Amino acid sequence: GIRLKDELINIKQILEAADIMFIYEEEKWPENISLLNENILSMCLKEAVTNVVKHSQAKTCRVDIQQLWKEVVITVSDDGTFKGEENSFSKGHGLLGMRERLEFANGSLHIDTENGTKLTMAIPN
Ligand SMILES: Nc1ncnc2c1ncn2[C@@H]1O[C@H](COP(=O)(O)OP(=O)(O)OP(=O)(O)O)[C@@H](O)[C@H]1O
Ligand SMILES: [Mg+2]
Repeated sequence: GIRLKDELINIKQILEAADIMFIYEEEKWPENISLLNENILSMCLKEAVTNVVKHSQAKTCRVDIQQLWKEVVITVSDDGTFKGEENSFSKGHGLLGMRERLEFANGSLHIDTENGTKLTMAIPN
């Protein structure tokens, strides 16, 4: 029930309070996304950033939110170190939670944990 523009403000506050530099510049903002898919993305954006704050030990977090072809794509990257096991998608927790909720919406969640942690989340639009 959170607009994505409002969630952006929440994550700026959370990252600043955690002494993590937030890097965001508006580019290709979605011109129309369903209120459902927008709200799913707000929830996933919040969780991606909760994870940065709780686990990463990052000094920087970069967020991109772009309409690309038939998807809205959100990427959240940080320059800390990934703390999870080889398979970090477990029942009852946010990575698998976000992936399952996105996939139900015919979207996707990918993760790269080489240079810190980067989450790419996409949903139809
Ligand atoms: N940005 C990150 N940086 C470092 N480690 C991370 C990051 N995101 C996730 N992890 C690791 O992946 C694990 C699983 O993440 P997940 O969000 O599924 O669970 P959680 O945050 O521990 O619990 P919950 O999401 O239920 O509050 C984390 O416990 C942590 O070890
Ligand atoms: Mg989590």
